[PDB]
Amino acid sequence: QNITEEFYQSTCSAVSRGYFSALRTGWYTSVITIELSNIKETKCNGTDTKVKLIKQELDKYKNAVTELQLLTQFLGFLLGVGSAIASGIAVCKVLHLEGEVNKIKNALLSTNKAVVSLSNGVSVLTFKVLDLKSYINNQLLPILNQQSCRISNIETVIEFQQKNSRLLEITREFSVNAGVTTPLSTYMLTNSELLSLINDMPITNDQKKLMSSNVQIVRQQSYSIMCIIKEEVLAYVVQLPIYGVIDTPCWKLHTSPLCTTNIKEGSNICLTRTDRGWYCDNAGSVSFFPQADTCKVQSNRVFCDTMNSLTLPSEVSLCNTDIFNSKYDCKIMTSKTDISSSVITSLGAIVSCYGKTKCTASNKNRGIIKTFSNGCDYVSNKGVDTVSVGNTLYYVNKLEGKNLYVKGEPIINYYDPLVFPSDEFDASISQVNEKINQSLAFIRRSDELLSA
Amino acid sequence: NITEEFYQSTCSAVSRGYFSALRTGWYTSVITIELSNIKETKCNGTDTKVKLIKQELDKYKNAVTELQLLTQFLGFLLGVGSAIASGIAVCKVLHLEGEVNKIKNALLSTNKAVVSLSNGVSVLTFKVLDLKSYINNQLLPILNQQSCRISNIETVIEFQQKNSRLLEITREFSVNAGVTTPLSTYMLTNSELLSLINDMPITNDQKKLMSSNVQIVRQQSYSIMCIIKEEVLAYVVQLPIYGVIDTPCWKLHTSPLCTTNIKEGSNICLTRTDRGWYCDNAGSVSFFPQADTCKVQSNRVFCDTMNSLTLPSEVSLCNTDIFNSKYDCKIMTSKTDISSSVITSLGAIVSCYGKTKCTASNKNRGIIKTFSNGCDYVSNKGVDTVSVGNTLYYVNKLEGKNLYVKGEPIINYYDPLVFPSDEFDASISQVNEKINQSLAFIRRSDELLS
Amino acid sequence: QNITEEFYQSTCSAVSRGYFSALRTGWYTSVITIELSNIKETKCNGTDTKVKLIKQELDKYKNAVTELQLLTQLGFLLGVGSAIASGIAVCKVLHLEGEVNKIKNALLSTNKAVVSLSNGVSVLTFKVLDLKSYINNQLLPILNQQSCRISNIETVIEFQQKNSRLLEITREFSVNAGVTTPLSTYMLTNSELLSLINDMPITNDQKKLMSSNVQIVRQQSYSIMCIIKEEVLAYVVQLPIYGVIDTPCWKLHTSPLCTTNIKEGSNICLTRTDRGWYCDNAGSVSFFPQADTCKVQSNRVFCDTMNSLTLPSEVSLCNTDIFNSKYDCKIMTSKTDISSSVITSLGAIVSCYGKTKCTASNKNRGIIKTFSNGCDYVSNKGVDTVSVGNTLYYVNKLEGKNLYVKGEPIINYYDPLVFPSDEFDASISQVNEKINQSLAFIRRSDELL
Repeated sequence: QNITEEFYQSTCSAVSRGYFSALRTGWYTSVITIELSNIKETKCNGTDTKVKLIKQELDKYKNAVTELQLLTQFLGFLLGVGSAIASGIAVCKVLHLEGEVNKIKNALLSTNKAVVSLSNGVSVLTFKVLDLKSYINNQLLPILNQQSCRISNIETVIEFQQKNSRLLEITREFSVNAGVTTPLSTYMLTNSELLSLINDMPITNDQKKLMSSNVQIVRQQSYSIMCIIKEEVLAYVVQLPIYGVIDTPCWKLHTSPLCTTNIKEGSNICLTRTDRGWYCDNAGSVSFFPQADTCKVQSNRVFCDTMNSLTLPSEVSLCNTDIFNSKYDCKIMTSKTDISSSVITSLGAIVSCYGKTKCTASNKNRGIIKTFSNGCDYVSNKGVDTVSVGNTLYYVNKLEGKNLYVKGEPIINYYDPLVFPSDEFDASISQVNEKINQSLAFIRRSDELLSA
Repeated sequence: NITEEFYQSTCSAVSRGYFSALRTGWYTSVITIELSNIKETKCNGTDTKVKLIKQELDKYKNAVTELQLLTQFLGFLLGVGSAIASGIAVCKVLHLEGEVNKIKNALLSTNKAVVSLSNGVSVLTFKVLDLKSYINNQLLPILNQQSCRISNIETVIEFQQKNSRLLEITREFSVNAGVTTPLSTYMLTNSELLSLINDMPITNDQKKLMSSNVQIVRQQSYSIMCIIKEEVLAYVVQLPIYGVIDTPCWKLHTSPLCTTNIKEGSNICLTRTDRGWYCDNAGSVSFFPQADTCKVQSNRVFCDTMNSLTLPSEVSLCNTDIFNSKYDCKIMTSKTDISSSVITSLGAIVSCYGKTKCTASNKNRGIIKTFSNGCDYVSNKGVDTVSVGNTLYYVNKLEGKNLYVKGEPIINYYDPLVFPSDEFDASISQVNEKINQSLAFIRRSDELLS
Repeated sequence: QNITEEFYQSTCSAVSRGYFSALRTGWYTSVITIELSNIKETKCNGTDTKVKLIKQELDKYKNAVTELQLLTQLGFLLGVGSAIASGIAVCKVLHLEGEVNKIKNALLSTNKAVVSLSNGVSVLTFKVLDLKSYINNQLLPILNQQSCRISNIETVIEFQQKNSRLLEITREFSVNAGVTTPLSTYMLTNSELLSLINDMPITNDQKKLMSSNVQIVRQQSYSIMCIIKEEVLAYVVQLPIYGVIDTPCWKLHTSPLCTTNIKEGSNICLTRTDRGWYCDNAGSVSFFPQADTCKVQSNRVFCDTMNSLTLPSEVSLCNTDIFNSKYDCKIMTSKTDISSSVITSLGAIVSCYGKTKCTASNKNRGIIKTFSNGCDYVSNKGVDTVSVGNTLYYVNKLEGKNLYVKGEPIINYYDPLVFPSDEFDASISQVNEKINQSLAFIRRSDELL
């Protein structure tokens, strides 16, 4: 669908509107199990190319079992810290409780899908993915038993190593990630299992369809937690996201440093909005995600994690149209560092050009089409493919969409130098103002002293 | 058995009772694979079997050449290190003339040897795969007999299985610039690691700890590719050495502490910047600021001293007395009245300000606590979930004793309009003197009035 | 490989000179294709041991194919980029109706072709694996003739290897949301990469660099999966282009500098904030503040210009004259009197303060020098290890020329009580005006009494 971007020359910022939300508000926990069989010994005394292949494969299996038993014994800093897998670990604590795994085992004996009531009070979906027990006991061992371990068919060796392959890779991922893997691999959960788990979760059909349409993102926001291998069953807990907020209006704010352009080399003053990031409407409030890469965009849907969010009033949006509005204190940073740089937006690029820096926008068939004068400016991605700032060449996003240039006098011109508080990092419109008011009284007080 | 303490005065939490396992040094070991380089594949007869062994042979012949090509808050004060300077030094010695022969000849009869390098250093060496003796005496003879027509498909399957470990090791190096971390199981199997652990020059206390938590050891290890020369492939495994064990370790969590005034803009905030891990070590405290630099297993904290500063034991007074005259407690200031929550080991700190809705809930009963404006704390026993605005936080489910220590929030001791509200790495005494310097200009400017 | 390091005691900073540049200035995009054949359904019955392996192998192929159709729908002052804006632009062209057909028709006769896309870009296209003609004319006839009884095991093993690369590429794309980095060997083999290196519009000197350090190339590349339609699978590979090579490049290490006075809590600190890599580029200096954004091989520094700022050449004066009147050297101020050490390319910087024990030791001799309070530096020649408090730092063992440049510590030139001690990204000139404004208020107030 159409995406609309607005550029504000007054504040040297850009807002990309039209995106839709898909916020991860919670976690759903599922128990994934594989059935194992304890092999005491292979009494295979006859050795040949086939026996050594099946035996070494068996050694890899018994070694994987042993390995797991050992395993089982701007802004952004203002966000709140969480425990990503605190939910899954809680399930581990119950599965570690006496006789709890057996309850799961009895439910998964006849079918591969069951809801089990855990001892605490929680009903959880349980899933038997691989049945290695019944394979090793009644498909492999009889062939071995019948011909006294001289296996006539090479096919058994090829197939057996394939059935064991999934187990060895699951072990590797857990063994290299300290029992916690992310994203959820295809070895962790096959697509057929994942889609079926999506289909069986207690959520709306709108949510089921969303997760099934973007199974790739679901995988990336999930965890796999190794849990327990006891009583002929190994089980790990998969922790899937649940998206409670879908299809709410959402927009992205891009900002770039705004500096004065004076003839004197070192006497310039800068101002930068620090409220950059994604903003989604939610239940009368606004979820603000300061960290840039906390969200992944697919078409028009933004898949985000609320864990990296702040909850702000709806009045936050006024900072885009009126940064000095009297209802929300817009967050800004100050500097005297007039360094040229560029900000690539969704439908264009912001260019803050200062000093003698070379700033250029180019078309692939046309070359340079615009040379930026000093100040903060903006260009649409329509006729433009490339942007050049200094020695850094930026490629622009090539997404068709509506652009809007909002004229205005740069806010940095509204402050008188020499009285500018030039070392504020997480300040605001009013916060800088009062520090100015404190500096102007200190100047009156020093001049009132020169008077005598 | 971990005890947590919450200080309402400073809106912080301290979890006491953890034990240490600090990586104080590095041990370097040389892991080798003996290879034989195939001169040429002259298979002239074409068949589905010949094409299978030839491509399998080519993949091996490619890995050797491929690897051979490869062979030619706070925190800002933390000193910078060189993680693999130890491994790089060991690599550099193996490159010396006639040095590989010393390595090769020692591992010719056994798979474990201590080799004295020309400089002076004895290193543990390990021959894991002997592909040379496989290729020369079992595979190459089979191939030559019928001009590459293998009657038993088992041979190609055995070769591809025998060849698998080499190719997988190559692939990790091929995507990670010759330096892998954590240490994969293809680099060093669990069986080899415990055996290499058992042979390291450490206490039995150190061996048992590492052997019981080989998973964490893997995450703090490096694999450094070095050389393929004279039909021998070798890479250096750099394992951590835990010189400091079982000393006390505690965690300090911090969250912004602001006033809760009815007036929209007149609130002031204060936050302790000393968040992180604290372990006693040699009479001092080892401080690790960033959360993800340490990994916890049960009651032990595995950390790397390279990401630490060394602080006096008096740092602990900031938890019990932020105004103590023996250590200058580190603080940041703001006027940013933002609500947020920090999940502790045994609970959650909740900073609730403005019109934000802050709630603590249980899974079986729903909402159980409604937070009033200010910084407060709830234990994880009867509480399962914590919600701050649009953010749903799950709490840790670890049983343990908690302690709510009443005290007046420190932010109330300050009068606004005179509060310096832009300090990032300042301290109680730094803020005090900055007010004292502003009040001296306040006293003296009115005193000069006549 | 001759590297010279200079340590400046006045400013507690170190410059490692002699390194050369290799800046990623542009992007090259190539489209790699695999020809597929979609089976309506394998209508073979799944029971016997021979059928179950080939039939299951066929299902793993058909599921990976189906999966792809589902999927196919300092430092803070830096500027933000779009890393794959170039690659996404190319992929977007392939989604237009009937656009893929131009690709297919060109790669019918050769495995390498330059195709005219309908929109605007000419891209190299590459058919690596041909699964179509194998499935259509070698496997399925063998399978169909004997009613899924594959009597000869050799055919199925060849298939699973021929099928392997697709599943591995599919598996990687399935874990990285269609965008992978670094570029794996399943994405692009060395044989393919070196041949693709040879066709890029660069000089032979640039070509030779990329082929000699193919490992770094992989780490600065992306693979973008985007389309599987009309019996063709294609993804865009985005390789770096190093337009600026062999320019002088140097690394600046800095460590906090505090006074060493007897009073425990009364101390003042100062730190140069302009740490990072500096390479000459187009008469200016390309500055990389982030340390791990560059990878070092011998004397070549592979960096990405996208995370860099462009600075005037006068930046180098901050190493030689921190008070120079031509460039405003960046510094931070504090009262956080904490001891620490900085490992350089050819040695170690040690900021030793308070009652901390600071020591540099040799492996064969033990402790050789005990550091007094202040910021100091020792060469990697006679020194093997350095210890500060409970933190053990290993020094790099690279031979190279070192230079201890004596000078009075800059922190001593300032009188406390007028020192602005909470500046995070301030400068020489910024501190001076704040001192003069506070000292003029002290001059005029005391001159009145």
